[PDB]
Amino acid sequence: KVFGRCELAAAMKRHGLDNYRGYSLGNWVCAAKFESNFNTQATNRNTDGSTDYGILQINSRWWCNDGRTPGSRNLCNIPCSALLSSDITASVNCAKKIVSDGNGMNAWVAWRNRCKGTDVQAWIRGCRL
Ligand SMILES: [Cl-]
Ligand SMILES: [Cl-]
Ligand code: NA
Repeated sequence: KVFGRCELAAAMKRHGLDNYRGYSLGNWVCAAKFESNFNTQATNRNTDGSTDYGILQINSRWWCNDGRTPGSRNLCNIPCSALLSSDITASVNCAKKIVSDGNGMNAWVAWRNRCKGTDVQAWIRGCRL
């Protein structure tokens, strides 16, 4: 599913991401925009053989099992395919674990390089929330 901007903001808010660990909703929308272009089905393979999955590009070395990342962990206890669903629940629940792991949203490279320090409230402007 490719979400619209305000549709994704509303879904993220319903699932408790607004101000989660102190990160306002626009941070999460901005991260999704630049990680996946709001597409739940996005995948990207990394040099180390891991793959990033879904709207928040969650990585198989640590967070989910894809059967093809040797020596990896599955700290979200899910198959990586669950992160591609039109229902964002599994991605949000896993992202809550990631953002709690010590480095905050810096775990998402696109957030660090393209959202951090910018006017992220712009990403929720005009939305009925
Ligand atoms: Cl957009
Ligand atoms: Cl933080
Ligand atoms: Na894994």
